[PDB]
Amino acid sequence: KLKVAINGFGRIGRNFLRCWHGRKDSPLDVVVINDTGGVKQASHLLKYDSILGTFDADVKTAGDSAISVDGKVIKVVSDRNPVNLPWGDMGIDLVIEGTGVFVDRDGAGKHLQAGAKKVLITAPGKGDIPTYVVGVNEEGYTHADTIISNASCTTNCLAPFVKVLDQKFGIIKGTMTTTHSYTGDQRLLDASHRDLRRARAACLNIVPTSTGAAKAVALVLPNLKGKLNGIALRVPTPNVSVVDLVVQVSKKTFAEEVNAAFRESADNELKGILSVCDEPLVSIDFRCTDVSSTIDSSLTMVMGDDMVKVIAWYDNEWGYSQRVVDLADIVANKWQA
Amino acid sequence: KLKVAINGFGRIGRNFLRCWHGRKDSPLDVVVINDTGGVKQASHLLKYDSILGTFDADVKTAGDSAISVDGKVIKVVSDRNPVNLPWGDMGIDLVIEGTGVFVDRDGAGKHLQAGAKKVLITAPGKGDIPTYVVGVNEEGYTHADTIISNASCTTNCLAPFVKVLDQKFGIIKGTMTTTHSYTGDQRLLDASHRDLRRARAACLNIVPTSTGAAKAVALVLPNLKGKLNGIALRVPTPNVSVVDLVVQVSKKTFAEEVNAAFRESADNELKGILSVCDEPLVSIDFRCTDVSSTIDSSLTMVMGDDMVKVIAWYDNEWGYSQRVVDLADIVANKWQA
Amino acid sequence: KLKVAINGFGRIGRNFLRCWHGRKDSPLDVVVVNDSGGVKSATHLLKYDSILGTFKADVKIIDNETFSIDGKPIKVVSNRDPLKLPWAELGIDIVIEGTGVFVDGPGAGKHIQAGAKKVIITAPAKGSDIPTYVVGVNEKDYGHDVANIISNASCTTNCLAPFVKVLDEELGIVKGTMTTTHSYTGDQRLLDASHRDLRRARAAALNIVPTSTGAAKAVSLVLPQLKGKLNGIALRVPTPNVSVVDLVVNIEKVGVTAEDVNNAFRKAAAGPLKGVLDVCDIPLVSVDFRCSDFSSTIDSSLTMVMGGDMVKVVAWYDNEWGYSQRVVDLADLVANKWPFCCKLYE
Amino acid sequence: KLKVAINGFGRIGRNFLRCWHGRKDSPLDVVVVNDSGGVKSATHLLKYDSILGTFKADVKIIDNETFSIDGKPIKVVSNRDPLKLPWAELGIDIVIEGTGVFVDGPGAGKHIQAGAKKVIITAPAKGSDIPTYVVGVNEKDYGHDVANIISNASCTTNCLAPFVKVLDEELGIVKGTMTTTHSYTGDQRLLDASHRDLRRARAAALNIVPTSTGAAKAVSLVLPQLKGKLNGIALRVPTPNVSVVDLVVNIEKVGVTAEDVNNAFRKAAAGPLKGVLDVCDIPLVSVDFRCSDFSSTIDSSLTMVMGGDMVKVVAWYDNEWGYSQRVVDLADLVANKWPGLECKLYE
Ligand SMILES: NC(=O)C1=CN([C@@H]2O[C@H](COP(=O)(O)OP(=O)(O)OC[C@H]3O[C@@H](n4cnc5c(N)ncnc54)[C@H](OP(=O)(O)O)[C@@H]3O)[C@@H](O)[C@H]2O)C=CC1
Ligand SMILES: NC(=O)C1=CN([C@@H]2O[C@H](COP(=O)(O)OP(=O)(O)OC[C@H]3O[C@@H](n4cnc5c(N)ncnc54)[C@H](OP(=O)(O)O)[C@@H]3O)[C@@H](O)[C@H]2O)C=CC1
Ligand SMILES: NC(=O)C1=CN([C@@H]2O[C@H](COP(=O)(O)OP(=O)(O)OC[C@H]3O[C@@H](n4cnc5c(N)ncnc54)[C@H](OP(=O)(O)O)[C@@H]3O)[C@@H](O)[C@H]2O)C=CC1
Ligand SMILES: NC(=O)C1=CN([C@@H]2O[C@H](COP(=O)(O)OP(=O)(O)OC[C@H]3O[C@@H](n4cnc5c(N)ncnc54)[C@H](OP(=O)(O)O)[C@@H]3O)[C@@H](O)[C@H]2O)C=CC1
Repeated sequence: KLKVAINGFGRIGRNFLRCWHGRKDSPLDVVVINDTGGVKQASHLLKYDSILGTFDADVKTAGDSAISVDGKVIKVVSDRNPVNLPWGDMGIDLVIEGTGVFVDRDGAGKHLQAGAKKVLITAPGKGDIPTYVVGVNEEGYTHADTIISNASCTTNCLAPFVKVLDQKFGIIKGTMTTTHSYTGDQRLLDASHRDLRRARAACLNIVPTSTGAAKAVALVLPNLKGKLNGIALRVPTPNVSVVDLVVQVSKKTFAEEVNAAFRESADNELKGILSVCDEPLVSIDFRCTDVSSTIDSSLTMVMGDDMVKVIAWYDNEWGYSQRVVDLADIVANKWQA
Repeated sequence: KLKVAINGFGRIGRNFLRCWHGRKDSPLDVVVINDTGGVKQASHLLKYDSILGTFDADVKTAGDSAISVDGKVIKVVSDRNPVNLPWGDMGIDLVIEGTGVFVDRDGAGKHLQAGAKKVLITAPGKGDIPTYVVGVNEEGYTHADTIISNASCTTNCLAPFVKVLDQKFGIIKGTMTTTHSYTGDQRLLDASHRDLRRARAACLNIVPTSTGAAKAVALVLPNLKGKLNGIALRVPTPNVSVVDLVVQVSKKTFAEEVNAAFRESADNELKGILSVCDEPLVSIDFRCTDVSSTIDSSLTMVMGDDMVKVIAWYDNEWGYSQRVVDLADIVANKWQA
Repeated sequence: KLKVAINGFGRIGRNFLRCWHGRKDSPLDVVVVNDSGGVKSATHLLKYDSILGTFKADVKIIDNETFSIDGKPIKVVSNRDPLKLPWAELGIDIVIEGTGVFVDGPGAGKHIQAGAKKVIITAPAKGSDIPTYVVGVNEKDYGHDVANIISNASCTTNCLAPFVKVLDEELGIVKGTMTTTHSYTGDQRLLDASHRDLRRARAAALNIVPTSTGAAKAVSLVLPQLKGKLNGIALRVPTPNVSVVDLVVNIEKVGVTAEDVNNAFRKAAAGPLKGVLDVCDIPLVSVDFRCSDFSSTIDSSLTMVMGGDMVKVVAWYDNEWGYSQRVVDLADLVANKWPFCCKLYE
Repeated sequence: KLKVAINGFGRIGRNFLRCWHGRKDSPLDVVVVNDSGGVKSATHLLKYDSILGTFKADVKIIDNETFSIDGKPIKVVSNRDPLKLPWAELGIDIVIEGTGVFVDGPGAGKHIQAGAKKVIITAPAKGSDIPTYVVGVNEKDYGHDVANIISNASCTTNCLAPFVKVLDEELGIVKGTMTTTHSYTGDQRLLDASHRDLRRARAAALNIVPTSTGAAKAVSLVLPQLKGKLNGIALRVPTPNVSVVDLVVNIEKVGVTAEDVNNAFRKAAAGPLKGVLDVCDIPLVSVDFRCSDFSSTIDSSLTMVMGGDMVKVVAWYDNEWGYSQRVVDLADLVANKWPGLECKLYE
């Protein structure tokens, strides 16, 4: 029912579209795609992906301003300035802002002007914007919000199981470090950048960069304000990343008790979001994983009874997209006028 | 003045030999090299390295059982069983055990039988063996010890600055995670291994493997027994790794105070071992670094006044070798018999 | 209908088992594996694969030596010396020798002595008395009673042969050279370490590595007419799988144009080589050929004739999957026509 | 003696500056750089390089626009529009245009309008009025007064030309094809994203990527005799630097053997091409050619003649360093022959 528009047909743009195609009876409906690239570009890359692999569906370049996916036709436009996009003309109810530039009130807004009704930012919001992490506080949402951010790929992982911890052992304080696959943001070869680290090789180094997911947790778990904070390491992998949380709780606890708690929630409340895995695996073994976070049980370890460390895997691309969809999936429900 | 024998002309074997060639007036003197490989193999790989780059020196295959390095001649033998090596015949005073198999009393001993006097194990010792980390307790050494281990590449990094912490803020407890370059130990392609993780792709994954450096710290810093423990992540990089320590100290402290302490020691006592670096760099920027550990100041962060996180780089190959040499450099001094 | 054993549970052997599982209804029936690692090490790696991705099916560990893929059991033994193998006891009809060690008559035959009926080597034979087949080319040449030891050639040779044929058989190949940008392989060092070939001894992951290859000459083994006319090298590049061949043979025929050379393939592709050859006109890259059932795929837009006589082709082939798929066809055949040094780099 | 500007402080441009620094006593003198990033972004990257490794020398930030390499200052400006450049004010004699944008007469010439004397493009010209030179081959063909805009060709073309010459000039090249397994480059996407060439748009680091290349045809630009006889493709493979060419030309001459073809190189190597060509008999791999001053190196053991007429060669060349080194020789030339004597895409 709910008409959707994908702006920024990049990795999350496409990982999303596809994430969608796989859902059954989706309140969402993609109708237009806006990306600096021509219909050719949109077709090819939606069909041939170097990380998700060739898309199982018939994808042809039907039209001069459209592409076809199993028959469902979609228009492809291209204006580097949103205001122009015919969101109003096409009655765009929701826009999936995955460009990486329009992350602020001012920017995301240009979509509203174009005639769009709502703008889901596929990234953390800059400034005063509603941030929601499906599984951590989606009930906070109200059809009243015109601009929401579905947080970062990291936060969307770290959050779910942080809630589980605090909500059970009480997080006093704690740092975290996310060994992360690289992203479009990094330079393929030592080239200029505003982050002289991110500006480096990307594929030949462990690139320490900073992440907001640290304080962003607090954004959705008000309780942890200023209790968490960490950095990130960009290692030579195109996808799937791991977080290394280290919190100090009040209630003395032990290894398996922690994991247990996780499982319990993963089987009840967080079913579909969090999950545990005992089988000793590795990065690649976590591609296309519909869940936001996956605890590597056998790794979890406690110290001095109150210092807990938890490792957790997550597909920064797919898993996130599945969340983005789940959020938009929500906007479609609890939508009045 | 001290005759040396390199057994296991692998990465640490060669990284060492070369590390040595660069030292001025070295009490050490390499005379024989034992590796499963022929004189060809020893030459080539000592000259052409994919990580240290071509060796600046004239390296020819002089002999049927020897090679030449700037004239200094060295014999190359090859017996998969040490006992046979003519250590006694050549009056081998010291053996640099870098094969990865002879890490126990029984094994390393076969060198003693061959006529060797001492055996420096380029890895952590298995069982009851003297473990020393240059800069952390080399004074514990005594010419009495016939078999010593120079600990692991990780421990040799983590130790130096742990001493600094505890010796100043008092480490109560703390975990750590080392994002580590891969090593000969991993499988290049999903193949059998006793560690189904290490058995995986290696270059396509973040491989969680376990490390002893956690408890090994205590080995050289008796005080931290059972206070530290962590895991490790094998990421797609051939060299240079980073450690992510997270200790809880007693004495409340803040960001720059910690770093300060580090610098102080790095300029005085640990001068040559530890060191700090503010210039925001990355992995590759730390190749050939004579020091054991290097603190990434701008990354250091504290929480709730007592939870300290410190990131630290280190060249698991070179820097270690330089330590190995420094240890052997010591055995030559304070040598009576 | 026919009992099969798999000696060597690594890449090619595992790629085999997988290929075979999800199949129409192969007369083959894997009942035993010989992975020097037990049910654990042999299971795990069949379920989780870094290049094929988590295997889609319930794989559980029954017994202490008998895992099961969706209920169907598979006994697993382990011993480096085939002679000690229970081939006879189990009554093994075909053995997929995928270790890369037993590739000579004496060796691979050790399986017959253990009680095996027929042996298929997943690599080129080192002998001369063993037949080299390449489905699509000369598979007919195989008939029961004719040698109980065959070789499914090389990954490269099985990608070349097919379209090499169509070239000579419909244009006449005078002679030519060739190169193959090849995904690194297990025989290479992970980091610079001792290895009988100072090229393979270099970090497989960070070098373009030149290494000899007979795959060129061996084409003859299936296409006699070319005997001693082809040849070339190989280049290892940091890519875990899927490779490409660069053939440059100056033709004998007229001086045909580019796009027609193609048409020959296209013709012979949907015709006699329907399942082996194929031509992809859409500009893709290596990663797009993962899990490709075609023994060879030509990049249309890349083909190009130079001086009327000199033709240049480029083909895409998944070295793991593709080959393994043929190896299941060649084992599928057997059944349809049924009544220094020693070690050296491990 | 001669003042030099470097427009474009990236790989090739920085590889330049480096090449130039540790040199005999080049008549050249870099006094300004145009890196759209300031002294910070421009310094850092000159000091710490992922492919060349930390630069060996005191590099400090003086002024707010004037870093220094061992005391010697280098003013640094930044503006996408050459016209606004202080070339005249500073009195720039040579400009190393290494951006890959200004490669046509009109463009690269914008530097002259700003006050530049001569402009060298570190890439093939898109025009036709601009001379393409390849040190070792036809460098003589350059003399003052003859065009104030030249192109040092391509990294590939500068690796091919040299040994392509010796082949034809001492064996006669009928015609042939060629391929080049090439280290990925900045123009490629890091991860699958929009790009005018759906091949370069694929993860540069995880694919073998086929992409057209004129480097083959352009050989003629320096070796007319071959005009329209060579040609080929290129394959991008997950290797940040150092590449190899696979030439397959069936010769005109007799039907010589392998190892003699080599000898020709070996001969012309220590002779007329001493500094450009070279032959390495020892079996190595790409990584062993990092920082190689030779514009081309043949893998002896790889060469092989097939049917008497068809010869096949394989050469090694560091695309960053090598080219940059020639680019400093070609700029070294300009100075030795200077008076005092006689739908915009990609990203
Ligand atoms: N990569 C990941 O793992 C994750 C990313 N995200 C977030 O999702 C967003 C997209 O990230 P990612 O997909 O990785 O990035 P990409 O660069 O892959 O995708 C962004 C796309 O938007 C296009 N684009 C840029 N500007 C416009 C414009 N003005 N109008 C139309 N199209 C435009 C870009 O084209 P062009 O580059 O040519 O301008 C590109 O195709 C970011 O907010 C990111 O933080 C969230 C979770 C995970
Ligand atoms: N890699 C690193 O970063 C670090 C490693 N170390 C330690 O140093 C040791 C060596 O490690 P590393 O250099 O990485 O390993 P390598 O595998 O690179 O080196 C060991 C070498 O010894 C050879 N070899 C094995 N057995 C024999 C034998 N019986 N006789 C003669 N030669 C033999 C091996 O050949 P082959 O494999 O064919 O048997 C190999 O060439 C290990 O203890 C390791 O834990 C310490 C710090 C860091
Ligand atoms: N990978 C590909 O794309 C292609 C490979 N091939 C060829 O097929 C062969 C296998 O290749 P690949 O699958 O990559 O190799 P793998 O390493 O995956 O498989 C070889 C297997 O044999 C086992 N093994 C080794 N020695 C013995 C022994 N003595 N007795 C019993 N089992 C043993 C190995 O165990 P362990 O390692 O523990 O010793 C391993 O499980 C090689 O000849 C290769 O050249 C042919 C075409 C393509
Ligand atoms: N790398 C190699 O091995 C070879 C490359 N070449 C060619 O040389 C050229 C440069 O290659 P490479 O060094 O890899 O590229 P880089 O990306 O390293 O360098 C290009 C530089 O130009 C800057 N720039 C971009 N647009 C402008 C502009 N409009 N005005 C001023 N400066 C600008 C870029 O900054 P920013 O990115 O911020 O826009 C960057 O600093 C390309 O044509 C390439 O094909 C030739 C032979 C070899």
